[PDB]
Amino acid sequence: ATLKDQLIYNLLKEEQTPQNKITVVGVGAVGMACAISILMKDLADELALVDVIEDKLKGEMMDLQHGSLFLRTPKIVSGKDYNVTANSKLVIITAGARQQEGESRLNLVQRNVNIFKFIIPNVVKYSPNCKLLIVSNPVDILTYVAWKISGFPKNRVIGSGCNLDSARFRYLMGERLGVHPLSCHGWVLGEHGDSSVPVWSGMNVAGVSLKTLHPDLGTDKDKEQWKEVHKQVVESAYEVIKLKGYTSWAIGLSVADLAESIMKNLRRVHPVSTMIKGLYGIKDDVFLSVPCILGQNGISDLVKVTLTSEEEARLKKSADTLWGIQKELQFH
Amino acid sequence: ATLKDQLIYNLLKEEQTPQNKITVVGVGAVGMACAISILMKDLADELALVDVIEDKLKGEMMDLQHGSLFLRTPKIVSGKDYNVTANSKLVIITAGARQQEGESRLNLVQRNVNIFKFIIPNVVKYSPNCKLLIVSNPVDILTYVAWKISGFPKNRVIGSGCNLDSARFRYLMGERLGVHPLSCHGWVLGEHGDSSVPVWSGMNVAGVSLKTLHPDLGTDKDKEQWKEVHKQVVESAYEVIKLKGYTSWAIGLSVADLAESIMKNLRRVHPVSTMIKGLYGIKDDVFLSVPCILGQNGISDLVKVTLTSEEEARLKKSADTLWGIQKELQFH
Amino acid sequence: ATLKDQLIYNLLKEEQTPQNKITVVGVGAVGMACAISILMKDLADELALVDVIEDKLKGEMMDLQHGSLFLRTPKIVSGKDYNVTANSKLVIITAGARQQEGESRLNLVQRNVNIFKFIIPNVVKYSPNCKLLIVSNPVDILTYVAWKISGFPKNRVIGSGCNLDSARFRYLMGERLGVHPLSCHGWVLGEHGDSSVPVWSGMNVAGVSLKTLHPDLGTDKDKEQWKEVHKQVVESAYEVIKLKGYTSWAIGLSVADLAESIMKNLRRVHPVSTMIKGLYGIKDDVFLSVPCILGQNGISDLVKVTLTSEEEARLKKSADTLWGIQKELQFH
Amino acid sequence: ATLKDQLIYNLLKEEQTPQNKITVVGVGAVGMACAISILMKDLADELALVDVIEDKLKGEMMDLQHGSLFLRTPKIVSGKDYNVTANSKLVIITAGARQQEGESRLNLVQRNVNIFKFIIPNVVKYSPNCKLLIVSNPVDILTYVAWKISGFPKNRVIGSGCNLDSARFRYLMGERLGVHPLSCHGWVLGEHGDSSVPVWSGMNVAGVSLKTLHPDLGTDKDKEQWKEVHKQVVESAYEVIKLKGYTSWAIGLSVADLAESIMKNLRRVHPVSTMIKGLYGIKDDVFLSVPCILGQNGISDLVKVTLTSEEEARLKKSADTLWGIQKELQF
Ligand SMILES: COc1ncc(-c2ccc3c(Nc4cccc(C(=O)O)c4)c(C(N)=O)cnc3c2)c(OC)n1
Ligand SMILES: COc1ncc(-c2ccc3c(Nc4cccc(C(=O)O)c4)c(C(N)=O)cnc3c2)c(OC)n1
Ligand SMILES: COc1ncc(-c2ccc3c(Nc4cccc(C(=O)O)c4)c(C(N)=O)cnc3c2)c(OC)n1
Ligand SMILES: COc1ncc(-c2ccc3c(Nc4cccc(C(=O)O)c4)c(C(N)=O)cnc3c2)c(OC)n1
Repeated sequence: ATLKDQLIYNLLKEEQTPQNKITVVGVGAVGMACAISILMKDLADELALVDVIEDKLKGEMMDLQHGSLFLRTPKIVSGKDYNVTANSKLVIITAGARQQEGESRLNLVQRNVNIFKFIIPNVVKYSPNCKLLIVSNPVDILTYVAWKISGFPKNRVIGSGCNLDSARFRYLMGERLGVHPLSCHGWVLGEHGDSSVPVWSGMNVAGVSLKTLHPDLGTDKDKEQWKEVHKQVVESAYEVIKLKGYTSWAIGLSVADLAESIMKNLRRVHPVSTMIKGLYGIKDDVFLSVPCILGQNGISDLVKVTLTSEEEARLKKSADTLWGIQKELQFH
Repeated sequence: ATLKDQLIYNLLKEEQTPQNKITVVGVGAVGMACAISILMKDLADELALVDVIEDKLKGEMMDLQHGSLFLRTPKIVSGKDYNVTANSKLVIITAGARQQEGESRLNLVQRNVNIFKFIIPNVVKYSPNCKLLIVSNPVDILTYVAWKISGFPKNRVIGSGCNLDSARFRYLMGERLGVHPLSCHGWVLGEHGDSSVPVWSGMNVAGVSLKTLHPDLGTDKDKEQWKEVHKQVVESAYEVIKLKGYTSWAIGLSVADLAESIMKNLRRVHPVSTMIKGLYGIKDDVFLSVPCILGQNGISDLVKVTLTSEEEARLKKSADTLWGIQKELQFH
Repeated sequence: ATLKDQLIYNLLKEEQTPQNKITVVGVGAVGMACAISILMKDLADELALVDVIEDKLKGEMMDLQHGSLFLRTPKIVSGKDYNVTANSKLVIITAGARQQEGESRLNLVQRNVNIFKFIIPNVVKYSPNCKLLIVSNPVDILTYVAWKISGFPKNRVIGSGCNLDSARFRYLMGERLGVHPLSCHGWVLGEHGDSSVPVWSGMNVAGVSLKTLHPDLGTDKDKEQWKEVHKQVVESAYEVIKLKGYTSWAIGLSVADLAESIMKNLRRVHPVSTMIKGLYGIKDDVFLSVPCILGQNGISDLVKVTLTSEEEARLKKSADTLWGIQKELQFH
Repeated sequence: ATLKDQLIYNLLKEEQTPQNKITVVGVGAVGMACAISILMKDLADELALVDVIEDKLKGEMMDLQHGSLFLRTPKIVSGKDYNVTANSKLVIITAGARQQEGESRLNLVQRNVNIFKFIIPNVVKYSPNCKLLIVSNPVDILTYVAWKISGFPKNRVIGSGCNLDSARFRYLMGERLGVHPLSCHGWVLGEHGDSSVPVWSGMNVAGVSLKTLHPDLGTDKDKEQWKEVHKQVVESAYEVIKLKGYTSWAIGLSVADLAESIMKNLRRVHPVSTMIKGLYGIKDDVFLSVPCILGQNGISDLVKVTLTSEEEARLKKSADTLWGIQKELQF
């Protein structure tokens, strides 16, 4: 008569699979910052952690487990073996190759490709109907990589993309205006990183367009040098890395948000990295960031935004550049 | 006018004084875990980070800010100068002195004293009605230190104590019983240490005593070896640290729980560390963990747990030890 | 092409399968009070109302729908037809028979059987895998009813039972002690209503038995008349009804909590009305509240509270009372 | 030795002003949806219910109290005396006259006035530093009336105005588009009710104007009749009423949100009835809804919307109309 029995009468052995599970691949700073942000936005009923640093993984699982009482996520798990990811709704990939000192962009991508050849097939093996959210950098390329390898349909392979840059862009637009980032509205689209496109037209507060009111906005003659708000957005990760080593907190929150729209099927619009062949006179299997309706099927629809002849040509080059790398990868 | 000004008539510029501010001191893992935890329970309208490493500090401020859009906490600030702490409701001290290979228990506490000699009277100079939460270890003794230096009354100086220690005890209880830890109950009391006292008299589910059910519970002849659960409670920071380098996430979640009860005036009972001279035959100015009613003036009352002679001795000895260390500190 | 198709390019034909759908039968005060508290606890990706009063139902639906902007539950639907309930995980029944002055108690019960005859098989026709939460009164009979009619296994039919009663009990207990109900513990078990049993043994704060401490607790010699804390609990429903005409808000929150546990698979222990034929020397086919663990599978296990042969006697006499009514009900 | 004595050692007390206290005047369906909606978004530490029906008041208070276990708002107090409202950071008024079959516009607001000379003075008497949120009934005037009687700075007297109207417009915009309301943007401003102006120019998703993408949007010669959405916005409260009796749920969540902005100092922008003596022609003391930044100081700044001469001149007339009533009042 063990105590667990004396105390509790079981009605029902049954039960196998969980309902709203989320896997986070790789437990870096970014990894865990996603993990804590997801825990505390009560988005999953089971959370799986995967990496290859066996002892680190186990530590992060334990540390989180011990705060269980203060959370409404009842089962947390880890393992170097992907069987623990089984039946995930959403699977977030933060894992990748750490940059070497001399290393070409291609090599870094390729070594990411060779990693993704182990991870992505294992993810889809165990969670064949999952949506894949790629956070790893360079994200617009690695999203492609994980698309190619998974063979998931485009709607189920989503890049963190510019969801964070747009978040920074609004934070900073807010600082200037004395307004909360929620009420400040602006979009950074295209290649995540150095050559992203800050869409000045679609900036506004309460619906009164900044570009209309200030025609010179987003340009060199711009008395108010609003083009420097873009630059802060691009310089951001770097000046934060230079300051503290990495980014983590905002990326975690940014991803948490994305998972929320996916997990609760909210059909909100975020700018994420997605397969924009055909759109904007781009002809290659290339992922770029564009305002997308996220929900339980991942990206169900995407918003055709009006870019200038100018802003269009940016995305073109971003994608020529991208394909220029993408076509030298080795999958077989 | 500017763009700001043709879009936004100003009705009145006004000196805001912050209404529900929370300062966090030290931005190590425990530092930031407490801040990310607090940020996401929306417990404050202004967070202030303070440390001595300006570059690190400032990175963390920005990386927090950069997901301001995802948060309902509109002002985040950081500085090395304690004026950024102005008007805090609750100040949380994670900061301290870093142990030195062969350093002595007491010498370590004295460097802690010196640091608190700077940190504390600055904190009180700029938020003289604040509550102090001491998270920094050795907790029970450093809570005494900040009380003695702050000149605050015993109710506004609070140690993070065994609040976490008990949360672990309940996680573990939970995983053994198959019940959420919200619904498994148990109290780890006394020195947040190896000496921590697992009160078996109290362990219940749904108010059914585990002791009256299986009276070997917590004893050497206990075939279910329930004592191990406590051992595991005691050795967790060690096992986690060994596995991941530090601990953070549980302690952060735990502190935010206290922050909730304090900031939200809840009057829940948590096991924190407070002055308990008088109780359980304790005679000296010592601090230990005892179930406390927490609310907006910190500790208003504290629950009188009944203890077996052995348990009472444990606590007394705990206090004997701690007075032992406290009595060779040097303040002035 | 229309404006919509201009703006938004779609990718996927929305299957539109709903994941965490909840339905509310009856849009009473209680029905909406559940609906609104569920919407505010982000527990569903689709809510469905169903009642016979059509002009009313549509109105409630349209109003909830209008606050859509401040909720994260993207699809709220209503209908005379139970076809809208389809794919519900949880179906919460508030519907029932409005009492008639002079009617026997048996008839009222019977009229309720007679509308569950229409409701329940309509609910299981469209959502064969759902969990039934019965809130309707008398709740322990109508659970037996829904259970018999549904033919669902016992674990997927749950009475609202004495969940609320214990929340009142805890509330009141806290009043006296000066503690939040969260930290005051005590369990009210058996038949929801005049015969419900306060289990004094299990009353505690922090792990300390009030019953041990004050062994008179809840007899009549009790200088503190703690027995009144029960009577206030039973007469609370009546007392509110006399003052505003019904209760809605507390029962609302109480049901949102049951839902949370079920929908999030928390396995927290709630005192809900389940089948207890087998325990407490009951050999009928009766539903009474007992502390149950609540999961995605409904009631998975249940706690075996130790009762004084007195407490047992009431429970047994409740079950006769109840069966003697139940055995007279017409069903086919 | 009481049980308390044996269980709880008691430390010395210090005093205790409540720290984030919200009071709701009027426990009608609107009042109470405001009450529960605030309780669930954990915006207060004290909630005060006040009205004149006193049996009802105490019943609603007990009922909320019994759910205390499921909330983190540890004091709910009610009463017919306005001392229960003391130290309210935010006080939300729903009380007011109820129009009768016979009544005209001008008599109903003169009564609202008289009821307000009882309530408003009493609210300030015990919480002189509150922000009045007027939900009342006929808002853009009663907000004026609270402002005049309280004697408070224009910023601390805020009408719900078209806050709710905009959320209804966003829901509907939402509908046609296949997009959550959070990600749909559009604004209804001015006289809450029949005269509310849907700023077609400002309608968008992801910053792409609809007026620019489909130039007959919201005009009469519109193929997919988008004007109907804004008809529907004025229709809805006056249509649900038809269907259910009153409106509650949406108004509650609307107010709650304004409460969140106020109580946490979000400086989020909200279309609220504020005193726009200075814009659009309006050289008159009137409140109308325009987008405003709600901080902890009430309405701290506002947004100057560019408007079609059609839109300007509707507000202009909204404001003429309102001053035409307001001038005939007396205090
Ligand atoms: C033969 O099967 C097998 N098993 C494991 C791996 C493998 C390689 C790298 C991995 C990986 N990254 C990693 C591992 C080692 C070095 C580096 C680096 O920075 O170069 C990066 C991660 C992660 N968290 O980023 C996670 N899992 C990995 C897994 C692998 O190769 C990709 N192949
Ligand atoms: C009176 O002037 C003055 N000014 C600053 C400090 C001081 C020293 C150490 C501090 C401190 N820790 C710290 C700093 C430097 C060294 C060490 C260590 O133990 O090696 C520890 C922290 C923290 N995050 O732990 C935070 N603030 C500090 C502040 C100080 O220390 C007594 N005194
Ligand atoms: C077989 O066809 C059919 N169709 C509809 C009903 C029926 C009866 C009562 C219902 C019902 N109860 C109800 C409705 C109207 C009046 C009464 C009453 O007791 O006066 C009770 C409710 C509810 N919200 O309580 C909701 N749906 C109902 C539906 C019904 O009941 C036998 N049968
Ligand atoms: C001078 O003493 C005094 N005492 C009480 C009131 C008074 C009047 C109207 C009130 C008031 N309105 C009200 C009360 C009764 C009837 C009506 C109506 O128009 O039918 C309107 C409300 C509310 N819930 O709307 C709440 N409190 C009130 C309180 C009052 O105002 C005239 N004056």
